[PDB]
Amino acid sequence: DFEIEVMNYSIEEFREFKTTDVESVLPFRDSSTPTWINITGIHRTDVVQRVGEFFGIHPLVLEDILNVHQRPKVEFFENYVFIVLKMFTYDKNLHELESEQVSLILTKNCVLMFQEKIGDVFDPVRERIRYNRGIIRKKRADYLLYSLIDALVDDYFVLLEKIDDEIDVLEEEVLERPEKETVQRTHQLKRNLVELAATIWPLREVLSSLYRDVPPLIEKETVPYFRDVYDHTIQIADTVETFRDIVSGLLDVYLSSVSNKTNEVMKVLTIIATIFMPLTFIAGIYGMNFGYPVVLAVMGVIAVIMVVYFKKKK
Amino acid sequence: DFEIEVMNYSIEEFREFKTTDVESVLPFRDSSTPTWINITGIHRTDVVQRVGEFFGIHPLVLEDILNVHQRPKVEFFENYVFIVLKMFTYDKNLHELESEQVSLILTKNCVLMFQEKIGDVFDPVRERIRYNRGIIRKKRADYLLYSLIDALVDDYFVLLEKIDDEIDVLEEEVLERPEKETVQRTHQLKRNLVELAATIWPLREVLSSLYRDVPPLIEKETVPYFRDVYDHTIQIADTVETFRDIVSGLLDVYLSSVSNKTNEVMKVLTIIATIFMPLTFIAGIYGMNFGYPVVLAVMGVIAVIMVVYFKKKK
Amino acid sequence: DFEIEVMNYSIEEFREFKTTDVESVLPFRDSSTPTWINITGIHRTDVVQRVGEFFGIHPLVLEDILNVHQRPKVEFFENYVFIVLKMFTYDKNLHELESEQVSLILTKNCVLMFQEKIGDVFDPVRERIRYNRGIIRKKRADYLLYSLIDALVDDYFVLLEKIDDEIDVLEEEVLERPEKETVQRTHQLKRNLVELAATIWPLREVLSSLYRDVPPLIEKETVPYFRDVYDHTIQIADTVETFRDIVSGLLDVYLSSVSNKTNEVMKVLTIIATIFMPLTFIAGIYGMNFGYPVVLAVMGVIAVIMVVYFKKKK
Amino acid sequence: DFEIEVMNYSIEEFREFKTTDVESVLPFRDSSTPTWINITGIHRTDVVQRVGEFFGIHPLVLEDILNVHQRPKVEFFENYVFIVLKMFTYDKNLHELESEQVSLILTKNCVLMFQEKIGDVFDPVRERIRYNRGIIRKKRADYLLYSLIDALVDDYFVLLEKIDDEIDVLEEEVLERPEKETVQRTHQLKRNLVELAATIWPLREVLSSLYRDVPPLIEKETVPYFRDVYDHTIQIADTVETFRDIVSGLLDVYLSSVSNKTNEVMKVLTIIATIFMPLTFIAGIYGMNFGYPVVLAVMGVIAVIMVVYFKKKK
Amino acid sequence: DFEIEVMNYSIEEFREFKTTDVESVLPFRDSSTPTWINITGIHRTDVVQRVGEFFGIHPLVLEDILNVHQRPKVEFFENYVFIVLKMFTYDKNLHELESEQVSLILTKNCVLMFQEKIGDVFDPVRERIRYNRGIIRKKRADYLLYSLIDALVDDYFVLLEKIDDEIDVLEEEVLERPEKETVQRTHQLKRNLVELAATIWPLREVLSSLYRDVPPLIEKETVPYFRDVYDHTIQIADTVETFRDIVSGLLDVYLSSVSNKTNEVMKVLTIIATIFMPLTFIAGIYGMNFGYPVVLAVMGVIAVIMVVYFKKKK
Ligand SMILES: [Mg+2]
Ligand SMILES: [Mg+2]
Ligand SMILES: [Mg+2]
Ligand SMILES: [Mg+2]
Ligand SMILES: [Mg+2]
Ligand SMILES: [Mg+2]
Ligand SMILES: [Mg+2]
Ligand SMILES: [Mg+2]
Ligand SMILES: [Mg+2]
Ligand SMILES: [Mg+2]
Ligand SMILES: [Mg+2]
Ligand SMILES: [Mg+2]
Ligand SMILES: [Mg+2]
Ligand SMILES: [Mg+2]
Repeated sequence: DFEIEVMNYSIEEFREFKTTDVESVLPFRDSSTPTWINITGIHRTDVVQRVGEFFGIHPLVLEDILNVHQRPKVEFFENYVFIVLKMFTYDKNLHELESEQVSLILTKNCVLMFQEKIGDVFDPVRERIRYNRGIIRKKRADYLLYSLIDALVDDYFVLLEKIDDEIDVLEEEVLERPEKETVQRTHQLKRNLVELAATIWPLREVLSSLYRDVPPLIEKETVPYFRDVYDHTIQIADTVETFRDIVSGLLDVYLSSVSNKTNEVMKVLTIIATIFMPLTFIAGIYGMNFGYPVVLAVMGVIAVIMVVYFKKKK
Repeated sequence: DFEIEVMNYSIEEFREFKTTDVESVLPFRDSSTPTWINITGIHRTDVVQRVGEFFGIHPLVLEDILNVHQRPKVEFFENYVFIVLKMFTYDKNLHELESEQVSLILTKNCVLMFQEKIGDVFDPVRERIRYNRGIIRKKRADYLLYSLIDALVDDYFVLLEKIDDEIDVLEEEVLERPEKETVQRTHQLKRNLVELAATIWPLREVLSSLYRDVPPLIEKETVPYFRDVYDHTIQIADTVETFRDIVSGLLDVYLSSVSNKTNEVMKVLTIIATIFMPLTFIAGIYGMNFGYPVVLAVMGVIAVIMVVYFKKKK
Repeated sequence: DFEIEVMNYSIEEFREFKTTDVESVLPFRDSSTPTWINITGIHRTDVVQRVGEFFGIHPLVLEDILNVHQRPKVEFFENYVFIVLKMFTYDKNLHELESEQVSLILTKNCVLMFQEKIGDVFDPVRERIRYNRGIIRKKRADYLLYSLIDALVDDYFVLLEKIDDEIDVLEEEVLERPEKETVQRTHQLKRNLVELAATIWPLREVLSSLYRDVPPLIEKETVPYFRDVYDHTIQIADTVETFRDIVSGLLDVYLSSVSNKTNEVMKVLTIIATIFMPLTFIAGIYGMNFGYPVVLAVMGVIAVIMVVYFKKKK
Repeated sequence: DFEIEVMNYSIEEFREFKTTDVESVLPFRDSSTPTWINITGIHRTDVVQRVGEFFGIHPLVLEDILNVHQRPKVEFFENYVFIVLKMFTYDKNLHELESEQVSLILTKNCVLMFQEKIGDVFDPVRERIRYNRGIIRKKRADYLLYSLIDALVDDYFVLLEKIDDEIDVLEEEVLERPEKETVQRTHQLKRNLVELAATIWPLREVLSSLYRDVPPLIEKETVPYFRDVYDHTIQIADTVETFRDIVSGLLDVYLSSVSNKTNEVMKVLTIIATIFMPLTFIAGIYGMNFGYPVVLAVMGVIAVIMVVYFKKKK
Repeated sequence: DFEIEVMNYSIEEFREFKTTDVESVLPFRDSSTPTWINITGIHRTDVVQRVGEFFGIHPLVLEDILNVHQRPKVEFFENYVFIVLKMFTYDKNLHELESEQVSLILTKNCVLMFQEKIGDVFDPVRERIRYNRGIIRKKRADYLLYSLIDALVDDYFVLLEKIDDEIDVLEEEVLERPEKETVQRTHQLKRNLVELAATIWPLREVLSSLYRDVPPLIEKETVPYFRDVYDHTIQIADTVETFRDIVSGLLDVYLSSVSNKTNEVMKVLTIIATIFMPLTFIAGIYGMNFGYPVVLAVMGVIAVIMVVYFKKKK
């Protein structure tokens, strides 16, 4: 896929368009009114290059934009702030989660964006812009980021939800469903949970590090805003920790459950054994080729003497 | 529910009413005598919105009062100090804990509050101002906050008291009651203890950060008072950690109990089968179609060669 | 119980008595020769109240002396240093430890103590004053504290010694005595260790904080003395963490020992069954109602094709 | 093996050769153009001895170059910098990893290297120089180090990829392949990870030390280059953790898949027993020597009373 | 035992002798040429007392050298530097490790030592002095210290080596030797590892603390030396952890290997049981007392309908 979307807006108005030409966005560098140049489809490296070059982005900072397998970070430069993030997509049921990586380059009045596939969680932001809702138009571009970012971080809540409600189910399946591939299901969660954890802890650190310093900040306007996002990014990485703490000691339940049922089966076998082994032994004697109720009575009394004795076991 | 209580008190005198009108409590802003404007029922967004606009509160902070799914935190501002706390209910028997979110805003001589349902642990703190008991009237309106806060933390101790006695019992249940749902009951405790853990450790931080700084403090009057509640907050978060440390290694005690019971049955089975196998074999042989006490003697001896050989196993 | 002992002493002299009157001790506030006012029995809150009120002790601080369920701490004030400490009693056999809380208040030339029950580990110290042994009399009253403390921390060694020698035994019980109430006897330990380890880790911190600061110290006379009690305090809390780590991987030994014994039983069943199923089957067909050493030969022969085959398994 | 290979180059041009002679490289100490003196074969302690003494290197450092069983480290000196590193080789299938130590000495315009065997992951670096690709020729000799180092670190990624893929398979081996030597295949991995873990966490520290300090650096040319390696270095020593954390809880699946299967076996064995045990006993009673379908029906009716009762277990 | 040894040496010469007299060593105090007054046999408390007093040592400091049950530490004083350490003796095979305590006091030109039994790991040090090997004579008496310590620390490598190889074996013993007291052999390993890990971590800090400060150091002569001991000291403390991480999750393996084998046994027992229970039932029916190849055919066919059905289990 490949599609470039821009949303230049001022305090008063805006336009939007989805051109697939490269050059038709460059002039916006000098635009003194907040623009949002979203470059969906990063597979075309020729485009990032040209843009990179124009805006005065470093060559390595570009490369990072291209290399998806990277830990989220926040780089501070002389001209532009560069952040990378990774939003997720849990395939509910098909227990497995997938990870697109989005890169953000803030410069003057331009929030430059780089997605690798169409679709995101930024719909809410563009439209609040679209039909002027909330305080987005009123404020500058450095805010705009701290809107996109708010948007991304929000998404993780959804997942958590999904996961809580996953846990809730995959808890029940140990307690009272000792079956086969519950086990495998469990281990798919921890896996999922670890994988996640080390993408929030570093993302947490981004909004952590984006808080301490900040050059184009508009101090008491954009800052105390994203404190309330940094705050989110905490809870996220707090919650996770909770999950990875309950999930951790779950398999153990399963085992207790199972090694407890094994007790039951074993027990019945033993009890059946213990009465008809001897009773079939007596009657074995009396197939020897070398009072009929006398033997049955004694048998039938022994088969009691047992079932009694088995009231310390039941 | 919705019921707005107010306790304006000076060094000599106080009143107390229950009006459901939003307006009839605003003029206490400039009342220079310690007020306590309790707002029960945070479902009514319109009333917080009004009182928040009037007291000068930030918009994002109000949002947080309304959003119950948030960690405990304390926010220091130019005019007011904002605090977010959680108080718990443990339903004994039905092993499960429930959580309501109290928020507090101290501004001049107004300890402004926000509960989401009727009923709370602040009964004694309002009663101690009622029949003038202790030093609550005598001291200012920022002290009032550190009377409520003490009440909320003092409740937590009750929860620990319920849980200790719980564990007490639910431990016996592993040692001397190896049954079925003991398993799940225990996992319900860890669950509950993690859930807790993540709600004191932050609350503990509240009273820890509420220590280091503080602008309306009255240094050596109210600060060395809550040092005593920040202390309480520690102990809590230490006790919780003791529990989650004893509860942790409990399933392994059950497992053991049961992977030992397995053995017993497993054992008895084998002695039975081990003896009445061959005896039911010898007495099998002698059902062939192709000294009676010779065979019985030789049977009745082997079954003793076995019993004695089985004094390495008993 | 109630019994207030005192021991004032100078470089030259001392007395000792066991009055049970409250005021007969108050005049020792201004005594410029080291005085040790022991208040055994904290149940008489009135007694505490008076003394406290007299010596100028803060109200909350008095509460702490009466409230036994607290983490050991060292409070620094303008006039007096206030410590809270706990000392234990391990009932050998009945595997269960008990806790009494000692509170200490150092002021000018008064070390003001608070025990709840008669009988302590302070018997050597008063004796060392009694029969002027060592450098006690010689030195001041702040040193006196660091002679009680030492004695408190030195008892803990006794405990560790007990528990070492308790572990040792309860370790053998796993390896070479895989029985029943080993399991519970073990959990009792981790229980007792956690309990403990959350009482030293804090007590450590007291001597750690009593090191970094200190107003009545006599720098190079008392400070480098209790370095070598803060030293001990580290060791104890180092030793405890040793125990809580060995013990930690203990139950897991048991399970393996049992899950291995099960194997033996399981295995012996199978050899038995695996021969005397078919030999009773053979001998089962030859009871059919529709060369005697020919069948005994082929029976006896398979009964070795078996035992031979079972020389991969033994 | 033994084969010393050098690469002196300037902004304009370069040469390469592979002399076995020790002396034909020493004159490059004063070659003002960047020289790369690769010494493959550190077994010849004489060759090392010589080149060391000439370059004014300390003795102890040399030893380290000859000692392979050492943690990677960086040692800063007045004249030169010294680094020790280790690269790895994973034998797929034969689950085991082998470790050659590489050591580096930067001085003026001399990157001095020490391989213990022929073959390395530096093929590209020499190649990029060879066909003047990228910015290698252009920049100084201190930059050259931070090209070797990169290629080495980059190697590690390949390992991680190998293992990820390994994990992915050996994970399926517990889920859906509960066999025998998966057990040992698992541990091995833990074994191999730790071994790794503890060679990255220090190698990570090297590039962490190499970043804070640095005397020959060319500040804003080389220093911000290797940050992006330092970076890598983080990611790796992060990812490792991921793995180590997943694998950790893996054997607990297997165990669970096992204790579950035994249960099936245990069950089958029980129900065959629980029905034919009695039926044969009846048909035992009627082999006594002291309406035919009467018995068969009562048998066959019983055999149904079982199978139905055993619809609670299937 | 008891045998005081001394080795005063200078840039040029030395003597050695093994007096049993306490005084014959005192005069060295003032010797301006490095002396090493090794006092083996600390059971004679009278000796230590005397010399302690003569050198000007503190009384508590002496006690420490007389109390062997103590953590390694580095006390810095006005005149002297005091250090305590421990050296070990792993009884190979008799899986258990023994711990003697060495005590060191550096003062001017007097490295004063305190062993409790004959034999140690300082042999190499004394002789490098004996037959002027290396830079031991050349340098001062401080340096002497950082030669002994080098020697002691160098012993730990032996231990590790002895343990690394112990693990290698006591690992196999799980995979491929599921016997009995292998179990206990691995708990003895953990046991031993923790015992160890609690005396390096502190021995590590001592060379950490000996690094940060140091008064008689000879800055760029003896300091940079022991940097390469502290170094060693870290690796030691590093590898130990590696071990106490492999050995940790080993018992697990053994569990999985035996809960696997319990599966086979269980299995076999089952198949044998699941054919000859009904076949012996058939032939049970035909021992009733109320086409010979007809029954044999139908029995035999079943006994293949089975064997085929059990191609899902093998
Ligand atoms: Mg990059
Ligand atoms: Mg939001
Ligand atoms: Mg939930
Ligand atoms: Mg918020
Ligand atoms: Mg209270
Ligand atoms: Mg088991
Ligand atoms: Mg208190
Ligand atoms: Mg002592
Ligand atoms: Mg000491
Ligand atoms: Mg376990
Ligand atoms: Mg070295
Ligand atoms: Mg690269
Ligand atoms: Mg018959
Ligand atoms: Mg050496």
